[PDB]
Amino acid sequence: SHAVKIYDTCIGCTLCVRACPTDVLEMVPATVNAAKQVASSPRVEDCVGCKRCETACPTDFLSIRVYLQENEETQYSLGLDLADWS
Amino acid sequence: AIFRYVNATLWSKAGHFNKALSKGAKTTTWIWNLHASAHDFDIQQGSAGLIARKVFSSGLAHLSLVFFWLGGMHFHGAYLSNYSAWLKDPKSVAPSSHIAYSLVGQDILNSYTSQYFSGITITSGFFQLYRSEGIVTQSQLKYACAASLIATLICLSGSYLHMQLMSKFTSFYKKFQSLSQSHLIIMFGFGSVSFSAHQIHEALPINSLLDSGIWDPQLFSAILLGTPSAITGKLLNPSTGSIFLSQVAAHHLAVGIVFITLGLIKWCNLFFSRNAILSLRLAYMDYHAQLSINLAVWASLSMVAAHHLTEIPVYPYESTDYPTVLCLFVHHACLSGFFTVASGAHASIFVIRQLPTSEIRHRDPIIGHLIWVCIALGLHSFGLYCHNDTLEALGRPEDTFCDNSIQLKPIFAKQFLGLQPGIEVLDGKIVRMTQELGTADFMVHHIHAFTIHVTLLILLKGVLYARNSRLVSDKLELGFAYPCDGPGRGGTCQISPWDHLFLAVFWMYNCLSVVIFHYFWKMQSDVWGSYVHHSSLTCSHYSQGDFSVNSITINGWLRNLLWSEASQVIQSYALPSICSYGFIFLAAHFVWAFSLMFLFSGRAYWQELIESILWSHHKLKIVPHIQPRALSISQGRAVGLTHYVLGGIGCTWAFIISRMLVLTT
Amino acid sequence: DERDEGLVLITPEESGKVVKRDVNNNPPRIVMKTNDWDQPEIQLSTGASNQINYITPVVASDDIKAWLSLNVNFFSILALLTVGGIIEIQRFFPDTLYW
Amino acid sequence: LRRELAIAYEDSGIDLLDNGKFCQGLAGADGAWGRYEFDPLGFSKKTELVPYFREAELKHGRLAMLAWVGMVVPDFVRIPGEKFSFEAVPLPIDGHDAFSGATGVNAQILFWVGILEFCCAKKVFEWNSLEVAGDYGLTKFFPSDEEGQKKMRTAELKNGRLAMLAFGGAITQAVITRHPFPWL
Amino acid sequence: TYPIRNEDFLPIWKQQQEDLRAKMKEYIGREFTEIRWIGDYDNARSPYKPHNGYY
Amino acid sequence: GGYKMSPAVPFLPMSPALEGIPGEEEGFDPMGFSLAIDIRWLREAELKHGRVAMLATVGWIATDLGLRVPGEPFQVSTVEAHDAMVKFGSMPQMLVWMGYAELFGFLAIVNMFEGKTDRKPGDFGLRGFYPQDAKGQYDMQVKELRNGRLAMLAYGGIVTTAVLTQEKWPFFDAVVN
Ligand code: KC2
Ligand SMILES: CC1=C(C#C/C(C)=C/C=C/C(C)=C/C=C/C=C(C)/C=C/C=C(C)/C=C/[C@@]23O[C@]2(C)C[C@@H](O)CC3(C)C)C(C)(C)C[C@H](O)C1
Ligand SMILES: CC1=C(C#C/C(C)=C/C=C/C(C)=C/C=C/C=C(C)/C=C/C=C(C)/C=C/[C@@]23O[C@]2(C)C[C@@H](O)CC3(C)C)C(C)(C)C[C@H](O)C1
Ligand SMILES: CC1=C(C/C=C(\C)CCC[C@H](C)CCC[C@H](C)CCCC(C)C)C(=O)c2ccccc2C1=O
Ligand code: SF4
Ligand code: SF4
Repeated sequence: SHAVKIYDTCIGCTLCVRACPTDVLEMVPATVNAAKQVASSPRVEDCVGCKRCETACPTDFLSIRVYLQENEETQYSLGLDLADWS
Repeated sequence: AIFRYVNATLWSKAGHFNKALSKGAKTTTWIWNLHASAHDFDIQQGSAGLIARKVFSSGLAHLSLVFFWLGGMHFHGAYLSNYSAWLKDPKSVAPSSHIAYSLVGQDILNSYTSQYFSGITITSGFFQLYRSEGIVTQSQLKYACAASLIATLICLSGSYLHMQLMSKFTSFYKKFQSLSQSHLIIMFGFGSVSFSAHQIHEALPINSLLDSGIWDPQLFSAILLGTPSAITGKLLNPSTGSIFLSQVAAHHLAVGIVFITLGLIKWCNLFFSRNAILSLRLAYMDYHAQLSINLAVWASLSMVAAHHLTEIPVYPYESTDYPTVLCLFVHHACLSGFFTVASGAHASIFVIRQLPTSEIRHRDPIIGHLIWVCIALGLHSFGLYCHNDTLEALGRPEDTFCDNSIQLKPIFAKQFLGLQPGIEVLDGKIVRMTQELGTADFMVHHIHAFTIHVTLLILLKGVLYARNSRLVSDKLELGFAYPCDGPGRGGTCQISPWDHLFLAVFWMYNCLSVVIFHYFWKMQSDVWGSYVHHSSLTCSHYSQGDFSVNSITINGWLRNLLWSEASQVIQSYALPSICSYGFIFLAAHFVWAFSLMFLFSGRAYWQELIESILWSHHKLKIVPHIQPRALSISQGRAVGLTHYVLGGIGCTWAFIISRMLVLTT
Repeated sequence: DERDEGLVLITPEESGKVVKRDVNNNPPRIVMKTNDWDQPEIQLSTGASNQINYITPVVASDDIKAWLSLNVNFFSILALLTVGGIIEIQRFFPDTLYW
Repeated sequence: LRRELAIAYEDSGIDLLDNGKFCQGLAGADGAWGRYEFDPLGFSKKTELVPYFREAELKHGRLAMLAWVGMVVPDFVRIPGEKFSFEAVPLPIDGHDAFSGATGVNAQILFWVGILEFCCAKKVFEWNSLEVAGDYGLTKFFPSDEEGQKKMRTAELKNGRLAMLAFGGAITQAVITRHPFPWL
Repeated sequence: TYPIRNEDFLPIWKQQQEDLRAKMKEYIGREFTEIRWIGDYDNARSPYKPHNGYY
Repeated sequence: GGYKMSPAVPFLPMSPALEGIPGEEEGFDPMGFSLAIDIRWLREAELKHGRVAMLATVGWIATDLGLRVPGEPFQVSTVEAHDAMVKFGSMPQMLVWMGYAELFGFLAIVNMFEGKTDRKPGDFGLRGFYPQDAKGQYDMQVKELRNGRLAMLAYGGIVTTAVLTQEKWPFFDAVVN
């Protein structure tokens, strides 16, 4: 699976969460920024690696980073449809 | 109707049409997007009425452009051409309405065409077209040019007017029954009848006099007079080597009558199976659906034109004007391919913007069987060539697929003309000769089928998997022209219908290049050439009939067609006639190679290089506020594709034209 | 707007209720908003009218100068003049015999 | 009554409601003893085009009235010219072919007729109405009474229709017989 | 060796074209004159005096 | 009283654009060109045509009568004078001068349309033999327009008849049949 990390530069605009195609991310309460919320990545097992969160991130450099891990590819991260590894 | 709203204020805005370009010129990507979306009237600011306005007015403006081009052709024929010398003696003098300057030694390009004329030999068949039309005087050509210019002005005025005449209530463009009926009865039926009238009343007497040898002004200013009972096409004009123009006029009269009859039976509702097409009628009332259908129709008609203009001779002396017939075939084949890939593109756009038909719901079997047929066709057809190569190299010709060895006879390729035995000749040239099909023709035709099927596979996959797929389920949300969906799910590069076209264009170009090479080599080896003396002639062909012996191997194609026949273009530098063709050969090679840059590289390298370069500009205080950017991914693909196709087409163009020009002169 | 000065421009609600003639003796004209940026308003006639409806566009020298000031026209004119100059130099002094 | 074109043009244009009369009450539908409303195919049901139909009918009638007399007179008399003489052109039906093309004799007629029609198109289209259909202001000799004007319009229409049929009859008979006036 | 298709017609075609040439020569009454590509010819039916012979 | 009818075509209403302009006494515009194009542009073009055609008519008449400027290159007929002088080099220089004068005319037209100057359509500021009274000025403008129109028609007739009959300007001793 890929690694989706969030950094404190986050401003809690929720655009990453809204752009998530498989609902990997969710906003959580925080005090670091004025919006009082920061995106989290609890369901990183479903991350496919499309980097749409990264596309939608406003900050100067991304407060959300998706690191691709081709060696640890799973069926959920590969979006397998015709074949099942479960 | 209100023309007070057309002002030049918007001319300097440069992006008013697209709302996404409101933040003008923050980067060079803005310039590129402006150009890319200039003519995408659907996504531009306004309404559906405005979209229709723009579509119709742009069609009229392009009509005016084409009329201007035709008028320029007529003017060049009238004033900058040797049409007089060609008309009196077509064989000796090559057509040339093209003259070059003497700027930098550039006068070398002009070549001997007549005693008093030096220029560039044209290959469009315009001289033969004029002769068929009966144009034999500079005054006639001048008035044709004047008519073309007047038509250009009229079309320009019509576009400008219709930009405001049509309002939001305008709906005449949605009256498909009226549109089709008018086009079928008037534009086609009445048009064909009127052109038959023109032929009968003007071209037939003039052409008959020209065939006889009469050049008298009074005569220039009794149908079926010379045509025997022989079936049309079974007997060519002995003095011209083309179908009788009276037969052509009768053809046009019959075609116009048939079109009028079809229109009238449709008017009376005689056609009954409306329900079988009602689904398409409801689904495909869209700009892009109609554009795709029309593009495919015109592509197929262009291919049929390419075949018939050569196989069936109708223009005077075009049969013996070998460069003309070859160039016509190649040009129309290329247009067929381009318009077919265009039809695929706009089918994909229609699927994206509108609801698709129900054949998309079993798309997996369709594309799966197409994939299988493509694989099997390619394997068998090309592996026969590879088998021939390997076995011949090993030294076992008896094991290869050829007429002498194992032979693949095209049993289904059967005659239908029923022509008499022999060939038709005209002044030391073979105007018409039957093409004899064998193993080489079998193999090359199956190669053609393979390439056509692979191009169709790419286009159909792009069309059917445009809305969604197993990989990505929101391709409809992504749109039509996007680079990818991301590096995820393994990587979603070129999943868009735009990229499917970007690949189908490569495959169409490959198919058309093979078709051009097949036609060129087969015609040179087995059809064209001269003859040496009931009389029996030994026919000396330009390529010496080597297609049937050498075309069975890829090495034979490489040696006897490319290397052997590139002698003219490769050795064209000193020759005044074709030095330009040699230089264009070289430059097209350069451009094709230069395209690989964009086809292989990626955006990020160039963006980083641009930033490193911009460091120095900033250091020296050269700050461009339209920040330089690397070309987008889709733009890089488009640029690479354009340069690739242009370079390949230029190499083929120069090679074939140089060969033909040198051989015929 | 000077073009429609003196014209009776009735809204669609007043159609047929107002029948006063224009300065040119024409009947009143119904004005409708189309919500089109290119043609914000369209006028229909209540009857036969004898009025001026210019088909020529309204072009200003300032607009033309701005269009030519657009970087494209500026640089295209610069490049065309440069190319013409080089071509004319080649014409007048061929082969660089002086060098 | 007939009002001056300036006043009549005040209410002009394509009407949308329909006066409930046969052909909007236009003249020319009147039998010898009673009323003859001839419209088997119901063309007059297009009340908006009715003024156009009357304008076209009057144009055809006037043109054919001229044409019939122009087919009759030439055989009896000709323009004093060598190319109009009976020897150069035997019958009027030959005039079209004799004077077509480079000679320009008929080209001039076509040119002037085209100029006149280009100038009259504005009335034909814009200023056409039930009352000004076929009215170019040439009202000299027009009676100053309602009944007189109606009768004169009826006479014009009847003679125009009679000549409209008579020109077809005469031209066809002349082409069939190649004979002088009596068969045309 | 390839025979020439429709050999028999060539003599016939030559005869037809020669016959048509003679017919038009007789019809005109004078020798055929080569047309001029850039020349101007008056119409035979023009009402004005000829400037250049209409033939 | 209804519409104001054109005196030229009594069965058509006068175009409102051609009211108050010299030459409105006739009020001739049946095709309605003044309803589609600016009357300022129309009158500017009409006056330019009239003046150019007057000069052309007088020049053609003079050359046909004779009166050729001293020199060998000018010993040609009026019909072929255009090509002869184009080859000679007179016509290119004349066209350069025309381009200069027409650049100034174009500036005048542009400024008039934009309203920078209160310039009448054909006015260039020349006041020679011009009556002081307004009625006289109107009459003189009408005289200019009518002479120019007559000159347009006269030049059309002169050039066409000259090319047809190959005769001199009067054409009286010409044969037509
Ligand atoms: C529906 C059946 C019908 C038929 C089949 C028929 C056939 C023919 C034929 C060919 C066989 C000719 C040649 C002919 C000729 C004329 N018909 Mg007639 N006609 C029919 C019906 C009426 C009616 C209802 C009226 C009428 C008239 C006239 C007038 C008078 C014109 C005038 O002087 O006003 C003329 C010249 C009107 C009238 O008043 O006749 C005294 C009139 O009211 N017709 N009619
Ligand atoms: C000479 C010539 C040329 C020509 C020509 C021209 C100008 C030809 C013109 C032909 C023309 C103008 C032909 C009219 C026909 C009218 C018909 C058939 C009317 C039938 C009418 C019928 C059948 C019935 C009518 C009525 O039933 C109705 C409707 C109601 C009833 O109450 C009354 C009656 C019964 C009467 C060229 C081309 C210019 C040059 C060339 O060189 C040769
Ligand atoms: C067609 C024809 C024929 C004819 C004819 C006809 C009717 C011909 C008509 C010709 C016609 C009508 C020709 C007018 C010319 C007027 C000119 C040149 C005026 C110049 C005026 C000038 C130069 C004025 C200049 C100034 O105003 C300026 C600019 C400002 C002020 O400083 C004042 C001055 C004065 C200095 C024939 C012969 C009858 C038969 C033949 O078969 C065919
Ligand atoms: C080279 C390259 C670039 C860099 C190329 C750029 C930025 C293009 C430069 C544009 C110039 C400024 C346009 C002007 C036209 C040429 C300079 C014209 C030269 C003409 C000669 C005859 C002199 C990309 O950005 C790119 C992006 C994605 C895939 C592949 C590539 C790619 O291959
Ligand atoms: S990851 Fe980016 S888009 Fe999401 S909350 Fe943080 S700053 Fe906003
Ligand atoms: S890469 Fe795509 S799937 Fe993974 S967290 Fe980001 S938006 Fe969601």
